[PDB]
Amino acid sequence: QLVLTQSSSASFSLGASAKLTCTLSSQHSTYTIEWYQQQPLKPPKYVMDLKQDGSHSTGDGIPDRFSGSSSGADRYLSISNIQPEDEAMYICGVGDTIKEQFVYVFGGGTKVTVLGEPKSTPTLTVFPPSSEELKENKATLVCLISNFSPSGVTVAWKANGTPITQGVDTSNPTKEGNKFMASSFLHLTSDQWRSHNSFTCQVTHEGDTVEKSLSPA
Amino acid sequence: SIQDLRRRFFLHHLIAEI
Amino acid sequence: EVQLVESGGDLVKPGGSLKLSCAASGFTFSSYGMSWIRQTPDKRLEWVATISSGGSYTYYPDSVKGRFTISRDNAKNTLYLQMSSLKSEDTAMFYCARQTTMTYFAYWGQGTLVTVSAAKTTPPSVYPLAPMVTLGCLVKGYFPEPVTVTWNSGSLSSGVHTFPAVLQSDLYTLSSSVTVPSSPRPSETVTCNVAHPASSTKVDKKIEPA
Repeated sequence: QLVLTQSSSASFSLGASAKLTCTLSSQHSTYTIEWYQQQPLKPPKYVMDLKQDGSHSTGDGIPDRFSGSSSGADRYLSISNIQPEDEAMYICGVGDTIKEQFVYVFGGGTKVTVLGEPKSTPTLTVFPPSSEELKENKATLVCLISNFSPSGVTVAWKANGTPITQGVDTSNPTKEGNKFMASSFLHLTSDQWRSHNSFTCQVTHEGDTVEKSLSPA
Repeated sequence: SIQDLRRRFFLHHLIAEI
Repeated sequence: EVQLVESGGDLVKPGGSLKLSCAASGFTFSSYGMSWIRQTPDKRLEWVATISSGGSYTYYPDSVKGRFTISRDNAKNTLYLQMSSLKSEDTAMFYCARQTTMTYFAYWGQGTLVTVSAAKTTPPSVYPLAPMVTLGCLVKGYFPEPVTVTWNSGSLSSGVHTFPAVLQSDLYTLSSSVTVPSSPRPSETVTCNVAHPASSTKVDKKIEPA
């Protein structure tokens, strides 16, 4: 069985040298493989070919910070001076023809996170229900969380200062420039909306808490 | 190196249809 | 400037069929082997089909052999993937890829989403969102993905940020925003254009003061 094994995730500090490993099944230890890169919400792209002897060929436009090397069954992708845009999923692949048959296999991919980037507290933009949606017995409050780094944030909502649970939907954070952004929706009957003093979107980020409230009126 | 040669040949075949 | 643009992705019922196309430019199409690679919701990549430059030879993995047919029209610089007997496990983002003399998948397209499911398509309910000023546009309760959101028919370039959809009750909801100098804010017209291909529905929603 032609199989490529890669760890699912890995973390490195900005500026450090990273090394990712792709391991060929033993019987295929002499195989040349390919490395691919896939940045958040984007198409995968070709990085390089890597032979058993460690010689490799890089794709057009790949930074020279990316290089390959090998050791027996292991195939390594090394990234010197790791940068924020190197944050991505890296996948190895390998092909072979058995008689007149072609098989091509990809590894499971390694999600790479770049730590130690400059912190940036999140901005909150809140919108109340549209008049049209209210005309339908419903109200969705939208909270756009933007300009933050790192990506971990915990969103909560408050109705008249009290924490709400049932009815909240927050997206996962998403890359944008060097920053991150996400959204959160609080689903309300049109009634609750105009019958509460306030609503609050609360975001916790790296020890800090940001809040911006909406007032029906 | 054997697989690496099957690889080169196959890539050429896709181009030239040997 | 090599370019590959896939189209044809859509919602299909299990047991159904669907044909994808990939339009190519910026290179000599008829000189290269072309392939399809798909990416499932778990993010894993799977090679789907490869065809030689003249179309004389085709290759497929067991997972789709007999069900999927890759073909091409060199006179039209177009690559095709006819799919049949689809199953829910086939749902995925399908990409077209072109070889180089030294590697298999050197240039990739943007991808087209194939969703295989019994659920029917639901168009989105689009609502404007009103407060440099930041306006929004709520795109609620659609299926399947994707939807595209532009502003003033694409005139409002930067300042625009469409957020990732959230999934609740087998339906998706997302939001998009544009920031614009406060001068034109209400004086000029600002509208979001929402397209949900799966339903052939397109809606331009005017952003109006509350």
